[PDB]
Amino acid sequence: VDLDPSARFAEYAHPERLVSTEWLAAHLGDEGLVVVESDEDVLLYETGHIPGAVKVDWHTDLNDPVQRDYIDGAAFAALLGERGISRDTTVVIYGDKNNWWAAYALWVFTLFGHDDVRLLDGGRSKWEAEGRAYTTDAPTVAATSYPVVERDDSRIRAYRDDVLAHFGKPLIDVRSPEEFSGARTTAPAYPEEGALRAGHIPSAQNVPWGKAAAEDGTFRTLAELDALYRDGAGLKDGDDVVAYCRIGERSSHTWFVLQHLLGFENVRNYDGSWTEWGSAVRVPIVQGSEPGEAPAPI
Amino acid sequence: VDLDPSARFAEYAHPERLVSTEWLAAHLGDEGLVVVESDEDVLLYETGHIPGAVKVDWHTDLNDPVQRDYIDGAAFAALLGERGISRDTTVVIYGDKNNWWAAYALWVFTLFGHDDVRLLDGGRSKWEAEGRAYTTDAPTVAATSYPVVERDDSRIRAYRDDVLAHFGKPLIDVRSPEEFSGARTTAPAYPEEGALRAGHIPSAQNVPWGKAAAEDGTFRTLAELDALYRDGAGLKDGDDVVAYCRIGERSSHTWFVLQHLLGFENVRNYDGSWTEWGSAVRVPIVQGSEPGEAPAPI
Repeated sequence: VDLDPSARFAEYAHPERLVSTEWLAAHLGDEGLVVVESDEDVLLYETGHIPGAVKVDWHTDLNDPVQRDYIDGAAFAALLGERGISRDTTVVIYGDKNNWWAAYALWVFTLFGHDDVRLLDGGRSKWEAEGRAYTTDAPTVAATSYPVVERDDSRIRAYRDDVLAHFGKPLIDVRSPEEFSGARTTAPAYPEEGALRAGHIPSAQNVPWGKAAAEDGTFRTLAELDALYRDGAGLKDGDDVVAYCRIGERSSHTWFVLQHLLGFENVRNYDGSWTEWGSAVRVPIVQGSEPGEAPAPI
Repeated sequence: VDLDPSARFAEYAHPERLVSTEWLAAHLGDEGLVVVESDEDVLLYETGHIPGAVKVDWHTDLNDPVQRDYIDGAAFAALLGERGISRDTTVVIYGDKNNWWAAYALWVFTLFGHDDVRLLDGGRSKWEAEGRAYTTDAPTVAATSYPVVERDDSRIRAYRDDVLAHFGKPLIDVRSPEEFSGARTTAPAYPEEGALRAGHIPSAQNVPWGKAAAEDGTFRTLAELDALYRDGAGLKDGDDVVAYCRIGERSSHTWFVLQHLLGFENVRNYDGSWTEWGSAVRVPIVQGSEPGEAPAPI
């Protein structure tokens, strides 16, 4: 299944990671293509979704049911086969909130080493605004076989003890400035994603995740994104960059911007994020909207 | 300042760690004695407190104001000097909820290597029930000098990574059975001490902390405590025992039972507790009222 030649994506480091609404519309039904809805609000799928599209539910499908971790490769294989996805399938993911969760799903696929995963620029917003068709029909899929591969946390995921040893290397905190400063422990809309303590990781640069998206829901031009991350947050070629929100689901979008649109080679998602960090014992915290000086590597 | 010869304390491993209401009443005003109120409800002090008694407020006095850790030895020295406590002072601590917080304060003193700290058996309850006098007078204290010593976390405190390496060695979870089982993430009365996930550390034995206390607020007889911890939770001589609640403040009472009343030589408080554990990434959790099989040391 082919690539989108849109001049807009061509400036980006990995244009192959993006498809337009017009490309996907032209490609609906193609053999080798499966469309996945990945929404923060999992109930949107049933309101209307892109024809042939399947749903991944972050509450039930992507997380261990009891323990705080992503599923293993057996459960991932059963998830993807049930949805007619094979190892070689081109997967295009779109969803609500400007592909916030679409990016998170893309990130989980990458842990499992699925190569051809792509975001539908503008997600549900831009499909809806261009008046393209939804269906409420439960799509009908022939089950396939998907290989059982071991999950790879090496390249794109950061644990707590990795972030403690990271000081002197750049940190992006993608949370509202009020959470950044420690004025709130969490966003108003998410009381259940609070922590004991308030502030940010010392030396973290506040880049709320929404700034990487235009009003239409598409990713900003490379130049605008260069302004934000290179000039604004002080990232340069070779930097080992860790991004964090409250939960890893919410820091996946920025991960995707840094790794696939700006082409930073070493980009890790700290999924523990503030829900872990603000409840952990004897981990560095500062308050105020100043990044802060980093302490000694722990 | 002398020891309480009460026959009741004499069976305990460290009788010197306990004083009765009748002993303290006989000893009020003695040079070398300072009484400390340590309450979960810090406002009780102002309702009426033991004459000459000072207050330690766990919200403001014992914790770093921003970061999740206990104060350092400079702030501890200033706390104790301000209250007329010198290195050689006998400190007797009492408070509400059957000395729940009194034990927590005793635990913080021990981190700072203060030797003669003692609990008033029965705390505020038993002082009140025997109709002994309170005052609402802000007591008046000559400031003393207290040495600056480095805080010792080696002997009585456990961090997360210590508990991950602890499997195959005994764990006491002192939380309500409903939190133990994962039916609730927290106790009804403490919504702000929840976690993302619910259950207990696999192989942990549920011994709610209240069972070590009689209805009067005194510690149970050694035999009753032997029933609970030795027979019930399967502790034997030489065991490295870690106890945990939601926060370390609440697991200090049990620590004090295991270390000073039963005389277990190696007893650590995991202060991170469930607020840390139930929000940490990729740490073992089980549900149900069965302890569970331990996994491999992490």
